[PDB]
Amino acid sequence: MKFSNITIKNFRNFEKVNINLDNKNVIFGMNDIGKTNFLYALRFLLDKEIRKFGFNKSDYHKHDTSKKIEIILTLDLSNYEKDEDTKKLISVVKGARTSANADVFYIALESKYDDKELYGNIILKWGSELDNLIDIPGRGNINALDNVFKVIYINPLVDKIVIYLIEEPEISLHRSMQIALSKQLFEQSTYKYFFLSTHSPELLYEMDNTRLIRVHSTEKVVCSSHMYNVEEAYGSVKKKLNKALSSALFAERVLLIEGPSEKILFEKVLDEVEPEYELNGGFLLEVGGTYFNHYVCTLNDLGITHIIKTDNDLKSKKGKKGVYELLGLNRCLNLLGRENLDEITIDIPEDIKGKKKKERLNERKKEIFKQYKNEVGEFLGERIYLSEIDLENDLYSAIGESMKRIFENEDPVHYLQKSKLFNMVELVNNLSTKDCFDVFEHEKFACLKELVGS
Amino acid sequence: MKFSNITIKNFRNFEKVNINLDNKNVIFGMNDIGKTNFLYALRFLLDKEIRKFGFNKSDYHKHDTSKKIEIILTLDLSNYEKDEDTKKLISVVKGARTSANADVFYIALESKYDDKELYGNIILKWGSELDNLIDIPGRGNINALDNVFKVIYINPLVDKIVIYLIEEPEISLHRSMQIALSKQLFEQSTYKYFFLSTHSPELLYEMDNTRLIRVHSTEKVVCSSHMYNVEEAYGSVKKKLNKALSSALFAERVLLIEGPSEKILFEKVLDEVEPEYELNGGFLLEVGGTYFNHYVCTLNDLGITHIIKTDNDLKSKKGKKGVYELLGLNRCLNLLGRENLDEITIDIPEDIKGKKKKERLNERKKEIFKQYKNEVGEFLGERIYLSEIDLENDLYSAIGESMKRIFENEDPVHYLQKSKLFNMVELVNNLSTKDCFDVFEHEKFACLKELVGS
Amino acid sequence: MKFSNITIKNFRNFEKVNINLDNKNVIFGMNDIGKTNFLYALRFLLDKEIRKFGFNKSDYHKHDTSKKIEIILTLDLSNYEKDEDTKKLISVVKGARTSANADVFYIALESKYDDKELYGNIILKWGSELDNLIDIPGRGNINALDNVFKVIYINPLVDKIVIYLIEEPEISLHRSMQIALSKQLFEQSTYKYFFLSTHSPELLYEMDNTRLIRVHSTEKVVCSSHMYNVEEAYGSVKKKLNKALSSALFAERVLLIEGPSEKILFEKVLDEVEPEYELNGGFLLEVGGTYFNHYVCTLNDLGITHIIKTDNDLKSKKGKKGVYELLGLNRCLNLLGRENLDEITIDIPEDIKGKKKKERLNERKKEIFKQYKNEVGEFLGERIYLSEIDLENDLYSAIGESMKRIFENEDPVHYLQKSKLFNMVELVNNLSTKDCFDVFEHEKFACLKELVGS
Amino acid sequence: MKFSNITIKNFRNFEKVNINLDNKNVIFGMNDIGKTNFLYALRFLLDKEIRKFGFNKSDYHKHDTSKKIEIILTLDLSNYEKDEDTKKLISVVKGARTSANADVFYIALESKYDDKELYGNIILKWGSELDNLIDIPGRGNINALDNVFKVIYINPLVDKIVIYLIEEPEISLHRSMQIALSKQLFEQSTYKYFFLSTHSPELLYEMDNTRLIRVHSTEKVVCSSHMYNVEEAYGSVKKKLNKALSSALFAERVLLIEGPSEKILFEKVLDEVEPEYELNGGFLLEVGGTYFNHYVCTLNDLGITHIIKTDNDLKSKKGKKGVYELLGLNRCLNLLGRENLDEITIDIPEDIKGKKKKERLNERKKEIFKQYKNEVGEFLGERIYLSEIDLENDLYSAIGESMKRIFENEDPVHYLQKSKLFNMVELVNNLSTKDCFDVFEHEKFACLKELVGS
Repeated sequence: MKFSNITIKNFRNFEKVNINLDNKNVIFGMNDIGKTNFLYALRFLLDKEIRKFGFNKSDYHKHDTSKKIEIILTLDLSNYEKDEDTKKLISVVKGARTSANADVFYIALESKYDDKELYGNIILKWGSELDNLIDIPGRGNINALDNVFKVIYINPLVDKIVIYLIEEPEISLHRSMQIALSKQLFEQSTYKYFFLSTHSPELLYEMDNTRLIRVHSTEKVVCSSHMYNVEEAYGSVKKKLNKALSSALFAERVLLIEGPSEKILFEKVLDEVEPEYELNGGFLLEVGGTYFNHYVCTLNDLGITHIIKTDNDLKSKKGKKGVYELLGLNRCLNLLGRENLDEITIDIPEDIKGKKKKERLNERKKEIFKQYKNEVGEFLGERIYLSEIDLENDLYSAIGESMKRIFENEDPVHYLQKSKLFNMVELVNNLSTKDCFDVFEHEKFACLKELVGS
Repeated sequence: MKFSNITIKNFRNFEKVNINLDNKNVIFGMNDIGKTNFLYALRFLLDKEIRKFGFNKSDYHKHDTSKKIEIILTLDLSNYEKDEDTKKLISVVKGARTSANADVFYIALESKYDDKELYGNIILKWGSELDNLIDIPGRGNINALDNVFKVIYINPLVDKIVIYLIEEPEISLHRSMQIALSKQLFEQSTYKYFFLSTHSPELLYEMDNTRLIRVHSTEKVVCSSHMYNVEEAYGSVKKKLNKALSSALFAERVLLIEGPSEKILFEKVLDEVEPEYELNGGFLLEVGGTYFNHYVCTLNDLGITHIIKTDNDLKSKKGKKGVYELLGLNRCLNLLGRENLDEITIDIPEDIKGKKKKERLNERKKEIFKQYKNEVGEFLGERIYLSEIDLENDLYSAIGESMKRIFENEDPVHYLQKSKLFNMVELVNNLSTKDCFDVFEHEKFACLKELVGS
Repeated sequence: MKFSNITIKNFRNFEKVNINLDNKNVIFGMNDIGKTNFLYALRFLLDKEIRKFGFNKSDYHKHDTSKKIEIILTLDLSNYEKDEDTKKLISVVKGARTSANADVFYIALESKYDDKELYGNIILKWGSELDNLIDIPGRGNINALDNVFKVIYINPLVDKIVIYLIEEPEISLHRSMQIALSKQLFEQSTYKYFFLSTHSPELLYEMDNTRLIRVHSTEKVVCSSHMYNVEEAYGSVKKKLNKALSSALFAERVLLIEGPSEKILFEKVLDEVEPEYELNGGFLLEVGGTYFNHYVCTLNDLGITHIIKTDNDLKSKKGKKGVYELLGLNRCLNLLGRENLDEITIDIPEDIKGKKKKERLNERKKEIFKQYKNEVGEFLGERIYLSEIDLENDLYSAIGESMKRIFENEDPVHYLQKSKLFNMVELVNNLSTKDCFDVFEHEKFACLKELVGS
Repeated sequence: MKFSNITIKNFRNFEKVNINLDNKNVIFGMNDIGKTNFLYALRFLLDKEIRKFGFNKSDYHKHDTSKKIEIILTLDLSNYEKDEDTKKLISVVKGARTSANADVFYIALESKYDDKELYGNIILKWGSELDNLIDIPGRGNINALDNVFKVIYINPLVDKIVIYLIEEPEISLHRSMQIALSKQLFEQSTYKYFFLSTHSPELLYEMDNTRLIRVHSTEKVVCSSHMYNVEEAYGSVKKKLNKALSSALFAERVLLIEGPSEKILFEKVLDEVEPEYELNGGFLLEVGGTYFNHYVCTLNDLGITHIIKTDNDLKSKKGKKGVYELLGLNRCLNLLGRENLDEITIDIPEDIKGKKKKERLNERKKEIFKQYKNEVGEFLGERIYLSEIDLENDLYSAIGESMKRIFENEDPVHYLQKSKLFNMVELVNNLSTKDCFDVFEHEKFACLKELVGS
């Protein structure tokens, strides 16, 4: 009914590897040698045209031909009654099922080297316990395992359960057709069990209810796995979420921002300081009007460094007047595992408006920041950075001398707020190298120093 | 010194094709046969390891084995004294240069079929005029053309000028390394002459001073070419321009927007109306705070349908108070080839502020719109759409009944203005199929009827 | 210890074939396809690098994919205590040996088709009886049969018993190398079990103690076998016998003569009548001073037509004077399975000599011939022809009119008798087409009419 | 009209090789590398599909890439008016014929290395003199030479003049079909120009009017050639002449005998002395009733050692009585280039007959031998051996002690004469090793010590 785990011992570059699985699996990384071995590992266990030729000297670990090779596959058998496929793996097998309440099933493969003839044999056994495993009946060249499974292999560079193995279906396909392939794989019910390997981010636009395996750049002994499943909510904005995350899954360091105003400034600063930041990992990700939980959990389970920078903000509850909600603190606290805060009510006379209103709100926000220093201390530990009022004010504290030479006028922080995009473009046009060097080193913009590396 | 043109007559699927070129050339599209044929055609003229083997029956047009196969290459010879490479193509050639003031040079290739032996000979001829072409001297198996050029071929599926040919350098490369390859090709001087074929948009992140050739989906007889050159005024925003345009170059129809507020709404509307829009062409492009000339010229020269929807706007000139400029109207006139309009000065008493100020500005904008009916009528012809105030007011005229059931409050158009992102997310969460179909059919949103198709 | 028989049922072009064998076997004939299939038949039974791949549609009979394929090999197990290899085939097997006093052993191979998967399975079984055959134990990919035998394949165009299979070892070898190879195979003890296929007669110059298999030109249903073993009496003339018979084994019709005088005449007559007699089978073989048993038995066991023509002769027993022995008559009788006749004593006065003695001997020979008409008539039935005196007399009775025009003189038969080679050369020089046609039709030379054809 | 010679310089293993030729040529020997190179040498000069690819480092001599490669072919042009092929080679070429009375034509090929590009160019040049050679006109990829000749290559291991090149047509052919191929090659007029390479003696069963080329076992610098053309006076013994020389052409040491009586003795003697006499060359050849000139000239031109042993003999002239001729002495004098001797007349009374007649003739032969000692002295220099009476008498002088222990009786030399074959086969049976060692060393049998080697 469902795959559960796979254990590989002493096979090529695998020393002792334990990987969790599910019905739909997607593997990626920067190894390109372990990815092509993870599929031969599965083919030597469930395929016939490749098991006839036994192991050779190279197929072991680093040419130490005195150790065993074990491969074990674990399957969960719970729907004893309503499952259509559980009957087939309970009718062909009739003696390894000691009890009618086993709920687990195993398949194993062992190999021991024969020095005299330069040949390594393959022996297959299954059972329902780790201690009592019995051999597969079968006469001639056909085992009893081949009567249950059928394996199909797809590679463009050249009444049974069907298992698909696709390798790199993007060699000579246009960008449009990759989306069609993704839709077919992840939506229609033609495919149920498969494993997939890819280097392009256009195959993962409709990913849902699957498992993701990431391979680190180091020795193959490390592989990480996570279960991806979107919620019932966040269902009206699924396309944007997947389009944002599909490219960040291929990185090593990712920074989360709010809007396109910060993208221009950060791109200019990085270009002036060091231009080769996207070659050595690195990425900039836009979140928008959504909480950070979905990105953070997915990135943390796969060992991806994550950096978050945000600003304090206030919203007015609909209907009621004079009552405000703390959104910036709530979004940062919801990630550490805590509860929302009570609303704060503030009073402003009707006559006061404009900059007088803005300064009152800024003073209130500064007081709120003053009250919760201990929380900010714990926020900064887990790569969460919070500003006092906004980004523009922190910018004014680093390049303020050069701010009053382009806009002239007065109070340039107020001048930017009128139009965020055009005036930021004007500001970035008229900036020297010294200004970017000064921005890159100030404390309030420390987050960038963690994107480039230690 | 510089390539200028290439003419192909009766070679495979080419009937009569005339393509402009330059030193750096990039070819792309959806017709995969035509690109391979183009690069083979370029090899029967400058490489000896492929010209030994003459033409066969298939190498002609649709097996009409009675027509000539002619290929002519055109080169411009202007730097008669300063170029270090013109001397080489004036030293080896000594008779075709009738006058020391030619400024143009040709290379030609002709072939006629020999029925008796089933073979097609290849005859080579250069000259400096189209009427007087002489034969190339050479004894044995080596021509005089091979003493000037050397051709190098790269394909991962396997004292002289050097010409590089690259075919699909992304078959098994990670995402990071494609950027490094793009940098090396487009910045360093190791490569000076090359032709490239690609399907991935990450190779075109540093493109500058090149020619782009697009191949349509129809018969190969159609191919379009354009010269890409970024100005010195749009510097420091180059890295974002290229990342925006590199994906749009692979489409057949593109819509231009302003910010991320419109992306969410349009994605939801399209998802409810018809979910397969990015497969049959289709793309959404973000512009930001920049004029539309750079995108529009590039997209028009290559035969890509372009759609523009923008809103009216005003700005306050720095320093002077009470004077405003017409940015939205101006940005739609530079594209038609006209001059900027004169500033408009308006007066508002100091006491009046807030919503009363906003209604005064809206009345002024409506009055401005009331005087330029002919301009808007001419704008709409070239696929440019203008709204009276902004997108939200246009939205209120179609789904107004459902606006006052989520936010409640009053005058929800003002409510959205407080926070563009969060409130639009809340709006899109609470919407039904009927609401989206009502947006898709209204007149004031006619733009979406051209991105879907005809 | 010794192979005994092999039975093939429904394999390619074999319908029901039963072939006797021995330790050393040599296969030849005109049908190359059958000689190639006869070795795959053994490889599918004793080799594992070819048995992994099961049967296909073609490997059956004429695409009737509903019949069994049975292959049985029979081995004789008698040297229970003296043989050093009977132990290895009595220790590995421990349950199929029902009694310790059994002589024969069997190895069988069966296959039944599986229509659903398009694959035929191979099942192996031995036993010491034809009614009770058990399955061979083995786990994984290794049977118990592979622990006893090892098969080696040799083809220039590319503690266990060893079986060699040699195919066409004369592709690019010189003549002396062929003779050396023949010596190595048939003399030294390095090779003990092998099967050999050949098209050249130089490998068979010292064949001794072997089994010869001949393949007819018709359907494979016919194959003939004979055990070749030379006697100890014919040990001083072994080389000449083998060199004479090694070329005749590749024919379909063979004629036996006495010496080189009977070769020139027959070659001239055949050349004048029809010059294509060696393409369509045919051969002339010289015997000399031996008996005909050795050639006749070997040729008759392999289905080769044999023709014998001889002349009556008398020779004197050493020591005793006046006593003569019947040689030709006894040599013809020894082939039908009878006993030698008694000596005949004749008296001649000392004075009588010269031609008178010759005419007396001729009269005596004529009387001896007249005594045995029934014996001559029984000789003629089994392709044995006997002349009254000699070939010269029959040639005279055929062409005397032309014989008395070259030698002139008188009694030309005597003139031939003085010197045989030179006078026969002179005679054959001066002959016409009419004379040769006259020789070919006379009754006394009927033997030639049987060599050419029916 | 006729090929005449070929000169190869500095090509592979050829240093300076000069070979004569004709229309039909057959090449053989032991050096299997030179035989292939001799046929690639004729394809770089006349074949288009192999000359496109230039020389490499290996195609030179022992990797010394600073010397020229020249190939010249010589063709005789005499039938200026009657030949239907001389017109073609005088019409296509129209400027190299300085005079209409040249009678000789040349074709040449030169090549000089180009170190920079690692390539060797091929330049072609014909002419009717060795001093004035002009270049061959032609534009593109087709020369003027390709309009006259066409080349065909045959190898089973895979209005123009046609040249065939056959390589080893005996790989998988039956013995009967080789004769069929020989008849077509050497009789019918379909083939006129060809070269042939072979290892089997059955292809040369009808050779007439050809050239034979033999390659020695040493370095390729040695190659011998001869013209084979049978006379019209040997036309009735042709089918037998070529069935004995064909096998001898593959040897290095050949001995000539008269009949099978000597074969029986010599085979046993050699078997007892040393059995591996046929691996290291060596062969016995029967001549019969013909002169030795035809064999001796053919074997001498090809550098084959020849040994001749003959016995004295007398014959009676037809018609006349009492007059005798000296056949044996004349057959040895004819080969040294002399004239036949006069007849000798001897008288014998009618009464004397039988053994007395034989002893009178033996005394006469002994006197004749005594007369001509000087001639025998010169005969023995050129490997011609003569005996006084016969082989039997010389045998009696070496093993006489053992002669009178098998036949007993008396005068065993007379006893053998009555029936040579049946008594020699009995003598050979009853002979010990010491008896055979005593024939191999005696002076009268010095011929056997030169066959085995020095």
